Amino acid sequence: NLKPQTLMVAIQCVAARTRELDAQLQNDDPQNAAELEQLLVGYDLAADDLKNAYEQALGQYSGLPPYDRLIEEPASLEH
Amino acid sequence: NLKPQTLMVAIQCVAARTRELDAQLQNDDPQNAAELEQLLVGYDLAADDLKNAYEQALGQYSGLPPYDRLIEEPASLEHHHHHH
Repeated sequence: NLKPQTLMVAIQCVAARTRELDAQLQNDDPQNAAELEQLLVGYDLAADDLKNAYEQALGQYSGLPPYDRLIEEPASLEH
Repeated sequence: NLKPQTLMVAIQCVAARTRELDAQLQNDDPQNAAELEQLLVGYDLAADDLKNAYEQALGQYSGLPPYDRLIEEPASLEHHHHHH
C-alpha cells in the first residue's frame, strides 16, 4: 500500500483540480458546465476515500500534517 | 485500501498538475525554476507509487484500461484543419 507522502500529493492535486474547474463553470457554455458538474461529484467521492486512508496513516506514522492543512486553498490566490 | 475508481482519479489529477508545471518551466522567464523542479521530483515519485498500486488492483481478467491510456497527453490526440 501507498507511502504517506503519496497520499499527501494525491490529496493536494485532487483539491487543486477541483478548485480550478469550479472557477471556470460560470463563463463556460452551460452544456459543457453540466457535464463537468457530474465529473466533479466523482472527484469528491475519490477525495473522501483518500481522506479515510490518510486518517489511518495518521495513526501509524509520525511527522504528518493535519488533513485540513493539506486541502486549504493557497493564500496567494485568496488575497 | 483505495478503490480502483479512486486510483484512476488520483492518477489523472497528478498527471494534469504535472503538465501544468511542465508548461510553466518551458515558458519565458520561469520564476524560481529550481523550486518548481523540486516539486516535480515529488510528483513523479507519487506517480510511480500510484501506478504500482493500480496494477495490483486489477483482477486476472479485468475490464479496466491499461495504465498508459490514463496518462496519455490530450494534445497528442488532436488534429486541426481549416476548410479549403
